[PDB]
Amino acid sequence: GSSGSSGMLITVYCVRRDLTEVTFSLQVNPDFELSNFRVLCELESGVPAEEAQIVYMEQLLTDDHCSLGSYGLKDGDMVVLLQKDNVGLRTPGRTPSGPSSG
Repeated sequence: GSSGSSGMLITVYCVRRDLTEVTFSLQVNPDFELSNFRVLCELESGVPAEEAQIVYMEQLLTDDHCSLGSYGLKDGDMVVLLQKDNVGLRTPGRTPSGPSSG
């Protein structure tokens, strides 16, 4: 089919992952939103973009709106993936309203 033309290698390094730690590479563009890079790492590693972190330059990237090229990502760069906890596994919380009548 087709491949593309321009792109940059982005190495990801998972840590926590609930005891797993995985290391894989990805091929994206410099004009690719961070969120996009997450969905990818979320497709490879599996970590949820929501609970998917991206560390670069020693500083944690806290912007999904920002892009890769913007931050300063080039072909042959490496990043660390940190998995958070937001599965909220504490009883099935879900109930409608109803003050009157009890």
